[PDB]
Amino acid sequence: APQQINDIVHRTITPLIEQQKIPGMAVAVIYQGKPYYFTWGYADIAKKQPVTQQTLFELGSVSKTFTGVLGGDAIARGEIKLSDPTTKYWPELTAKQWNGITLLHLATYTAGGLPLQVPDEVKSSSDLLRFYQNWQPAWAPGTQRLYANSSIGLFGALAVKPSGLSFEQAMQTRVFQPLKLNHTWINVPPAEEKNYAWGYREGKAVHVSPGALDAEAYGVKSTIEDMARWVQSNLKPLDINEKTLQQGIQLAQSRYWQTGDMYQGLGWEMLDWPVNPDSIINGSDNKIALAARPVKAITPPTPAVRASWVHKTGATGGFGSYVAFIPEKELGIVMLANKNYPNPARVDAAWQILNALQ
Ligand SMILES: O=C(O)c1cccs1
Ligand SMILES: O=C(O)c1cccs1
Ligand SMILES: O=C(O)c1cccs1
Ligand SMILES: O=C(O)c1cccs1
Ligand SMILES: O=C(O)c1cccs1
Ligand SMILES: O=C(O)c1cccs1
Repeated sequence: APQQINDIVHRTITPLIEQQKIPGMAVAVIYQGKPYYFTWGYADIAKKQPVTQQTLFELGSVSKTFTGVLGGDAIARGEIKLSDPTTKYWPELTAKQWNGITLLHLATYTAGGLPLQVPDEVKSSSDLLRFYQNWQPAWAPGTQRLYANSSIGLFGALAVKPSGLSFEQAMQTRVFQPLKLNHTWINVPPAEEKNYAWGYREGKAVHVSPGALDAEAYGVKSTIEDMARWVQSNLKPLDINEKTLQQGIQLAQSRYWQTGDMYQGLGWEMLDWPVNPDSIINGSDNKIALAARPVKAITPPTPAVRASWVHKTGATGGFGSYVAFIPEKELGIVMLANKNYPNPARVDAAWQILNALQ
């Protein structure tokens, strides 16, 4: 690799791993259409398996970027519209609070205060109807952003209905296959368990538990190589041969709402480049708190802006993830770790790395 990339990465991540006590980590720097990969430590501490470029990490909420792009692809295929009422795709959702609630609202956490998690007690389709029917919004739709797996989760399940496919089958055939993401899974197959890192929470090996709408919200597992290939796809969507996917990518990085310096996409979140990293490390958008934030409608949404810092953070109980990229500079980073560690620390490291290379 270029020494500059070697040097800044090792100098940023090595202290990070020490301070946060991360068992294993994988990083990709994507620069001018080329990836550069770094690994540290252990996928499996007990079996002394090292992190490699084929190690699978749980992405957590970075999964939502796939969901965003899959939904944007369904839009480009003419199957759904973000302006459509939720009840168009789920007519059994007859409770009156759902009047005015669109697929845009679900996709961007603006439905009016959908809760962070689908409850664990929700298992069947009947349970899921019951849960959504019985939810009472705090706010009118399109007024406040509150981050929620139950919001974008439902968006993901409804977006694929007209296709005829299960979410998993739609994602595989429409996003993973076309982009050649061959080591990216919603369900890790027995053949790949050898590559699947354990997460560590309080020093215990853990994997993400099954739950309603897990695939759509936090359930994707991937390797650093496939994740770099994902960053490259989102950095240069016009290089993509499949027209509805290329368009779906652009729809996912479009700006639908503003709060402070952040713009809400479909899965992806954006700031204007150059960025002052204080809001995303120290201030209102550092993700420490679950934050109800009034939003300004971007009417109509701004098409994907090249001069953006585009990012998404994710966690499961055992894992911490981060992806950020600047299409203008043809520059991106993926950071995958098998311990959940504070988001500000993730963003601080990413910023130091990309600010130095840009
Ligand atoms: O105005 C409305 O639709 C609402 C106010 C509070 C919950 S929904
Ligand atoms: O796998 C590949 O060719 C690439 C991943 C990121 C940029 S190019
Ligand atoms: O985007 C947000 O507000 C959050 C992501 C994770 C916790 S809060
Ligand atoms: O800049 C503005 O007017 C607003 C940001 C968030 C709600 S309104
Ligand atoms: O090339 C472009 O216009 C873009 C790449 C990513 C968002 S817009
Ligand atoms: O089991 C886990 O780690 C999680 C379940 C839902 C979000 S993370």
